[PDB]
Amino acid sequence: MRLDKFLKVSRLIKRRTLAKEVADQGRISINGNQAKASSDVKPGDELTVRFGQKLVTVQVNELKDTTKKEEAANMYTILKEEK
Amino acid sequence: KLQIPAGKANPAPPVGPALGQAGVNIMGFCKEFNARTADQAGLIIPVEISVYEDRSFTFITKTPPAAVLLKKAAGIESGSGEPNRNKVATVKRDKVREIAETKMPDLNAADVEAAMRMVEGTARSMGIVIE
Amino acid sequence: SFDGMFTYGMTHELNEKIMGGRITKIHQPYKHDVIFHIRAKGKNQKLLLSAHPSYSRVHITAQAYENPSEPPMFCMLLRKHIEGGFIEKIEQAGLDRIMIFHIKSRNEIGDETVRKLYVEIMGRHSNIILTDAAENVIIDGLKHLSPSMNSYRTVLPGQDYKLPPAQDKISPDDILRHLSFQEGRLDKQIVDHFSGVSPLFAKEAVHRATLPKALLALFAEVKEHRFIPNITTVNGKEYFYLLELTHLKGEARRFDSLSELLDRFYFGKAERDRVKQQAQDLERFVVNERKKNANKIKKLEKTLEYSENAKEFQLYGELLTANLYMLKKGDKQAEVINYESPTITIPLNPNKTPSENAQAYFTKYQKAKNSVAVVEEQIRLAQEEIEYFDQLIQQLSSASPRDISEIREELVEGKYLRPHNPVLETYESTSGLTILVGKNNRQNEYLTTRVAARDDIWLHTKDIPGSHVVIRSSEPDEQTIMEAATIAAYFSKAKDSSSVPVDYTKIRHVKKPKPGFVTYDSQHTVFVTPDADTVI
RNA sequence: UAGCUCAGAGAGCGCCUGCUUUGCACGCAGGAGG
RNA sequence: AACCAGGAUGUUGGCUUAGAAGCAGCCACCAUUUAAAGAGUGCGUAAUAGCUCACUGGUGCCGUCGGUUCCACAUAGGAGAG
Repeated sequence: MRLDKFLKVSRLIKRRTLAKEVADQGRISINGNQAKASSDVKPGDELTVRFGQKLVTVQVNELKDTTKKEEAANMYTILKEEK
Repeated sequence: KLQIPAGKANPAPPVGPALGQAGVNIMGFCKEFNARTADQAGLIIPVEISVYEDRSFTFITKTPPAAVLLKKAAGIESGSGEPNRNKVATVKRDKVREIAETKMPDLNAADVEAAMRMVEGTARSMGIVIE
Repeated sequence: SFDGMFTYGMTHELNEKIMGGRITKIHQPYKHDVIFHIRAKGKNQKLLLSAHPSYSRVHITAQAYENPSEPPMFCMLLRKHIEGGFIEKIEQAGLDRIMIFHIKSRNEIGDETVRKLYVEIMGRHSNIILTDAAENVIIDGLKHLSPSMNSYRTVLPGQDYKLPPAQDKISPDDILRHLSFQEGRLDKQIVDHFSGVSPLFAKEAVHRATLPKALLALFAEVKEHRFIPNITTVNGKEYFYLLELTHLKGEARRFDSLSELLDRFYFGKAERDRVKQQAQDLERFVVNERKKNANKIKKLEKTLEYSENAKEFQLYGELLTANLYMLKKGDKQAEVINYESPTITIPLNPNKTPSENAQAYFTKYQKAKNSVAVVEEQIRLAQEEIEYFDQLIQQLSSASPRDISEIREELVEGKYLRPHNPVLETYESTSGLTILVGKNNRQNEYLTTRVAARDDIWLHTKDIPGSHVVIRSSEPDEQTIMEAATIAAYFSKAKDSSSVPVDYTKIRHVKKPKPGFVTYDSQHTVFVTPDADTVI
């Protein structure tokens, strides 16, 4: 699955278009490398995300194409927040 | 030869064209019909008229139509639009017998009961029924 | 409504009943609302935690609202971790709309363990979050919050818990030292100074009019538990507090406990809100169609003003007919005396014979007359819908929710919308009679046609919109005749009216004449006016 | 295939309108669910 | 069959209609004087008049940028204008 689609179904972003935008601004890295909106993402990958000043690092735990709302938070885990 | 209400014959719509095509002065004649007729205008009167070539207008008032005498005695506004798919009013034979006596000078029946039978035939035309 | 001062009140009155309480059963009857059954003081009773955005509260509650068929996802964790658990403490957490429950529990081998449950009552984003008291990890929350919202806090399972930001508002003379003489809207400045308080409390405080005594009275009265549990009605809107209300113009009612206040305020809220939404959504629809029908007559009436005067083509046809013996083929005009004696120069067709000219006016007359009769019957149909929707909007404005629940069926049956014994609602009447009525048209029609014979006396308003009402088959005393008018005026073409007459008739008339138009004969009317709830 | 995109009859979502509005685009209910 | 003569009376049946009088439509379809004659067979009229006949006698995609005329049978070359 793509990064933008993963951020959307995991409910890290509300609108898929903004998930695409944030990745296309280069505000996302996978496994330390900068990542494009199309980037493949799998469980056991590291994501770093620049939400304004808040540099959040998360790891993916699961993959899905659809979910119930609470179950979306089950998809991934944080590991650090910085700013 | 016309049918017009008793009194108020002077308005042009019924009589005016018929006198017109004969060349007769309406307001010369209709004052005399309004003189000879004194019953209420709820009664239509048939009037016979003729002109000489000299335009001597001449006339005779006849007895009212038997269908109008029936209407008055039946107490109805107008006859049945579909007799034998409706009826409108009932009357005593004594009134029909007076109508026969009234219409007799304007009829070809020799006997009162033949005239009553004519008048009830007129009643059958219009949904009036008989006791 | 629910406030930091109210939060303090709850934190104490719950600890009067829930100290050392065993949590015997947890269930989630509604999306954002969770029930704990708790055994404490030897008694088995219910605590409601709610993070519904409008109605969020913490609330010990009498009503067994429902218990779910589902075991939903947050509820199951609270059943796993704090059902069978022991409530140690309840705390106000800085007083501004947060409560903490410290709770004892055991692990799957019987080691002793301690959990913090945080209920945040922060309005549109209230939330309920469970946490380990030693590690500070969120186990889960009733709402998650993904860090892309970029708020000070993240709410995710397994992450460390945190309290919301303090506003730099001081914990409760010093306000007179902050306050500015150029500030109106003073409740804004009071809420900006003090923690634990919200605009209705600050607005009633301002309406006490300097005000230091007012604020020092309030904060002491609250700390001392001196308050009254109170509900109020302010025309349509209704509010509640643990307070006397200083200068609010409304009605008032009081109780022994905050539990009964929160019960009596919220128990009807879901239905009152659901109905007022759908009932206004029906009102909006009927207004569009009633406007469209009134605009259809406004169209047709000014359109009919361009019809010819059919009487003139009639009169010309007659005039030519009567003159016809004099006229000649193809003169351009006929000078004709009207049958008062004016002369009309009637224009002729130059090729038609004078007979055909007479027939031509009778044909134009027949077109004109036909067209006017056709547009009048369009107007008749639109008038039926205008009148029917005037009556319907009278009813809809004055109907109970239960009677609105009849009205929609008639309009789906009326095809305007898309998809059993009772009819009347009834109340006491003079000479000790019982009087029936119905606010829904089909129910009123089914009541007036069948509650009584033909020979009985039955009633309505004399205005062109009403509700139909009667005592059953009655011929009751002149006291009943004088009382019926007050029920009719509680449901007439206008509310609160000063002189709008009542009408009463023998039920041999009041038969059927759209729905619910009745034929009037055998009838009387008396002048009358609107009245208090004593009209029951 | 619910207004929409998809899963099998139920998940997610948008719009519009109401409600709620001491807290940093955080909700809720209705248009309605085939 | 032809031909001569009669072919009527209440009545213009009721209604409907501007008119609707046997003959635009609907409903009825009686009765009288009779040798016989329909509350009328087709023409005729604006409605009537008028001629007649039964009859009688004779001879991508969703939405107001956002959101994944009368008639079954149709033709003045003269008011004038030609």
